[PDB]
Amino acid sequence: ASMRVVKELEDLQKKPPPYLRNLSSDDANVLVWHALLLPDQPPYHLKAFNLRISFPPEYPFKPPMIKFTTKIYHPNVDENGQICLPIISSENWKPCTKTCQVLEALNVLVNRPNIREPLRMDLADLLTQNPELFRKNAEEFTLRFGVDRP
Repeated sequence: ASMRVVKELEDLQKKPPPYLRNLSSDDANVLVWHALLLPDQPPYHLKAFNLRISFPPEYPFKPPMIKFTTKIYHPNVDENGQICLPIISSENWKPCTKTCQVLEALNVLVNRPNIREPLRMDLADLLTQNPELFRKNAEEFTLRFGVDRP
């Protein structure tokens, strides 16, 4: 798995997408990566958010795991930074899927909230019922906990 992952990481580090910065593996574990996500959706565009990508031994035959380590106020990220990213679902996971697609899809998850299957139902309700109050809450939380935007 390490060999495939290093090839993937190497390609991503040389051709990074604009919304991913500082892509790097863990000191001695090439199966854990760290990166900053730079979302464009207001008010998330003000900061960046660190994520941890963990690759299983069986990769690419089992999906990677992704969580945020930076606190984020979002209906589709829980308070421990877990997400339900459809593309890496054990159900949807296909061994042809590359991590560049997975990160692109994560970028989508953050930029386009899905109020239909949220991890934080009260935030989804708020986002729908009073989007301005949601934006105020999210902005405050973003400015408080977000990582400085590269």
